[PDB]
Amino acid sequence: ADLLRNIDAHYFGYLDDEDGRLIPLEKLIEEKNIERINKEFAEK
Amino acid sequence: MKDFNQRFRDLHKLRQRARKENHEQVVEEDRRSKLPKNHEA
Amino acid sequence: LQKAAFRLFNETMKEFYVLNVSGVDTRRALQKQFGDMNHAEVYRFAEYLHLVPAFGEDPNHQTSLLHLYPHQHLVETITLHCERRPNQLTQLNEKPLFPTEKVIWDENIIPYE
Amino acid sequence: ELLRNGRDRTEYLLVKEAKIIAMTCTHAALRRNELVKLGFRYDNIVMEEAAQILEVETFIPLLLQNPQDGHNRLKRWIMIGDHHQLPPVVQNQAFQKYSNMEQSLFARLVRLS
Amino acid sequence: LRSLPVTQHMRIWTLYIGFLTSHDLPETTIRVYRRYLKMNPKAREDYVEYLIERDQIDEAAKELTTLVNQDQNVSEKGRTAHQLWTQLCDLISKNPVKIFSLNVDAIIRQGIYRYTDQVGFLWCSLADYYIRSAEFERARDVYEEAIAKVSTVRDFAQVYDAYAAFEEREVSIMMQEVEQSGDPEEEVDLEWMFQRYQHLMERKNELMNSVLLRQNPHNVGEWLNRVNIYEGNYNKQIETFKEAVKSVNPKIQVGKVRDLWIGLAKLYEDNGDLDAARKTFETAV
Amino acid sequence: KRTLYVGGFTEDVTEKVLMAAFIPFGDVVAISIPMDYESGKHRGFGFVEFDMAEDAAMAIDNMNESELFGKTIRVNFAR
Repeated sequence: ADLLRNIDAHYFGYLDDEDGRLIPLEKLIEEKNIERINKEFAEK
Repeated sequence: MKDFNQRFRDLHKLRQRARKENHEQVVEEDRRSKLPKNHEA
Repeated sequence: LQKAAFRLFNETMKEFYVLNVSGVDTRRALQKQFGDMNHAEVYRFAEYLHLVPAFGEDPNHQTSLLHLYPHQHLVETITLHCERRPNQLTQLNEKPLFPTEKVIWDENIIPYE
Repeated sequence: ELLRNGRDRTEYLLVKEAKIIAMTCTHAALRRNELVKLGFRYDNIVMEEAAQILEVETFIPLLLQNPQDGHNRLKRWIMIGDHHQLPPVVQNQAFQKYSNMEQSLFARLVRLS
Repeated sequence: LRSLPVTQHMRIWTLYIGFLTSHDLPETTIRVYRRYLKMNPKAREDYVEYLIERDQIDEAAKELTTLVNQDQNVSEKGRTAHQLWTQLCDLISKNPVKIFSLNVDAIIRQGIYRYTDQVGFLWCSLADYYIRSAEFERARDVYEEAIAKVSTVRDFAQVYDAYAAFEEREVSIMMQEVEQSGDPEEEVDLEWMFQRYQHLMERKNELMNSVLLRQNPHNVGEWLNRVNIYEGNYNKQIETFKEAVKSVNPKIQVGKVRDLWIGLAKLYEDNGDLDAARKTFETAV
Repeated sequence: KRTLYVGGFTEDVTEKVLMAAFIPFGDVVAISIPMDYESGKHRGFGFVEFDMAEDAAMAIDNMNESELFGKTIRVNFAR
């Protein structure tokens, strides 16, 4: 096809992890999910 | 101050007049645009 | 500047204060407005701009100030002070980067060699 | 093994594998747009022969990477050279002598003490 | 993705994006989506729809420009470039405080050069962009330029109606400010607004007629309306005759130029400037 | 649906190699590779029959275009 000439080191994510500022934001959403599943499981 | 309110009332009236008059000029153009270029000949 | 023309100059600057700024700040628009204004009134407007010494009340001092700053001198200074600057980046981005024959050879402009 | 096109293998090498990248100041000017697009990142400039590089071509290597924030990420700039040896070879007489384009950035910073 | 063949990644991406877009993770999702679009560029329309829903307006605009620069005959959602570009101005011009990366004004004027059906709308779109930005003096400049560059009555009627309504809004706000404040210098700023507003109404006849004199300035009838519009401004009547009688070409004239020459001479003659009246008869011949 | 057409494998791929490649997505009970009698080699294609159509769907969706020996093997519905 013609996607193969467009796949590169960016596609595999070699060039997208020097920043790292995502992790604190992800942590915030992650803990609310943990409480949310705990609350849904609390009535089961 | 009521002076300003009286003046502002006339300007809005005048704006509304101009609102209508513009539409008269637009509809006129449509016939002229519809009318062919040869019409003058 | 238009707000001040509405207070202070009013009858003499009726076009300046009543138009939009782009109708008012071009070099032609400033030269038209202040070229047609009375000389003592252009000076007062320059005096408001802090371009010229205070005109005061003594008619003799006044005459020296009007003589020291003549009409066309005020209009040019007011124009230079008030006119819209060109944004050089817009003119810069309009140019090509490659030189053409008119730029590679520019004989009367290149005694530089 | 994942990147099988020959081009991508060099782009991975250029941006991730290499720690010391060596490039003439001429070539750094050509490749800038590519390097910025590739997300090329570098923390230290070392320059040698810095007194022979033009002021312009010395500056461009500072900006072969995007700023990651409101500020740059370059940590070291080492200039090695000798201003008592010859300047960059600007060859128009006026642009050499009048506009002082014969001054390299190394020589300029030395004159700044 | 690294582990599986690239041809199996569609079975992964539909989960990876589906997981991410279920959460309020815009900064992460952006970086993942722009990776995904290297392998599946068709999904860029859905990426835009995601960005709008997450209020990533500045990124939604950039991706819309990529869809417009990809000049498809039709997109993967059935939208042509003339539809996708219309979205770009609706998204841009209504969001001035947020659209910070694109040169908004350079887009909208470049539309007007290209979308001649709706020039009267786009001038309001460009002016309204500045009004939402509270740059009221740039808003005036766009309207006052538009009135000078619009070239049909149909398009002028929109712009002038909008500009008059815009002026009335500012006067209404400012008038209430004085009615609450009572400050004497604020009232001077109010009366200044009234001179501005009243002057724009006074220009209505002149500006309307000027538009017709850019459709076909061989229309000597509209130069005679132009003269009458300055009725009582003896100088500008003469000035616009001297414009009129040089601008018209007789060969395709509507009406005829002899009405101007005799009319101008009559105007001088009526005012007793008989030497100028004669002079205009001389130049007429 | 339960019968797959298999295509695109290299000359190294024997029937057990496909058996090792296809039982990843369900029970495979036979594979057949028609051999070209003129060349003495296979034509690069083979059939797979599954006991379940769901398994065959998890075997098309996850073997079609999968890489075997570095070549993209094609797996598809026999028409």
